[PDB]
Amino acid sequence: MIEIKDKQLTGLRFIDLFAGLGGFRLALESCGAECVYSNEWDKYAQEVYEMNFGEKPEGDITQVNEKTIPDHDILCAGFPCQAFSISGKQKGFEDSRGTLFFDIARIVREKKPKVVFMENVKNFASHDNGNTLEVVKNTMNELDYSFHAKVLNALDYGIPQKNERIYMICFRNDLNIQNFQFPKPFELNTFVKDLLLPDSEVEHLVIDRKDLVMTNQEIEQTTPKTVRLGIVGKGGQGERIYSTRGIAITLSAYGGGIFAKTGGYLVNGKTRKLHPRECARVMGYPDSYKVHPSTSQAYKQFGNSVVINVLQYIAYNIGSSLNFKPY
DNA sequence: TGGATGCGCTGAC
DNA sequence: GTCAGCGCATCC
Ligand SMILES: Nc1ncnc2c1ncn2[C@@H]1O[C@H](CSCC[C@H](N)C(=O)O)[C@@H](O)[C@H]1O
Repeated sequence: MIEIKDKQLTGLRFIDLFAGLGGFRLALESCGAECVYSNEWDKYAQEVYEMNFGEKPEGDITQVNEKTIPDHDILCAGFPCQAFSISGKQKGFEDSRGTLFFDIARIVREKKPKVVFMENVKNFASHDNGNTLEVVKNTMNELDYSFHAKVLNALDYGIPQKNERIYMICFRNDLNIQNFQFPKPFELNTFVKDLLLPDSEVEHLVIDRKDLVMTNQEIEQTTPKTVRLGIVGKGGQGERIYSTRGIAITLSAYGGGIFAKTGGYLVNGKTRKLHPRECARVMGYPDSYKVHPSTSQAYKQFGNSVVINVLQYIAYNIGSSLNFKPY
């Protein structure tokens, strides 16, 4: 994550829904905002969240009386994506995990914050012939909010990640916000190789599969894209090896394959998956952030997470717009 | 809502 | 045809 000198969100309160690791919290706090509520029902996510912020998030949002939620200015919510991801079955709202957005609407309808900042996977934008995004848009409009949605690729904002997500920023209409803009892309100067840990700390992640098939030659020049170098097994998810001279493939929460949830990389002649600390780094997390003691849970958590830097630029722009109040 | 890995199918070229 | 995906069902 980057340092923010002009703290555009100073004096603003926000809630961290579907908190997870608290990526939205790191991003908004870096801009000066104060978190006044967090909700996360996963046992392990609650532990790491508490480990880093000192508080246990409240559980299952579907059972929380929205009236009990503290007053806040900005509602943050990177809601469940298994039901909308290109990698899943796409049952969308038909999925028991795909109706959480309506819980968000319920809370918005009651607390009416100034801003609603949501995040979901790229496919959410086109799922069900665009009907899914349209439903969210109309719901927010009904609630008297403007709706700004755009897919941003993390590689355009200083993080070597193919992470592509749809970001939705909603402003309560009475605020008459007309200058909100998504961050403009800038040149990537950091690549996977730059965030890797020393070899001595990741020897245990090195795997030598005799069914490894190098398909492409290693590149010597860094490039802002994923560069596949080979595969193991049939080359399915978690069975693809990439160049550290390129960018990291999207992390996943329930991913499989021998290089589960991170993908495989060619590092000094060896092939290995990423270390939880490396996952944290490719997601924009500071080294000061404490990962969960279970590597399996840590991989899952970062796989579900957001790229901090991207949320930082968005948060900064949200604040920039809320502060432009000329006479 | 354990940890691990082989897998298969969709979306966007 | 190419390839990537906050995933899935199953095994212990
Ligand atoms: N009904 C529910 N109540 C509370 N949390 C829920 C929930 N259903 C799913 N979640 C949590 O929603 C999260 C969605 S992933 C969001 C991760 C978050 N942005 C962070 O930066 O990491 C998951 O951690 C999941 O455990």
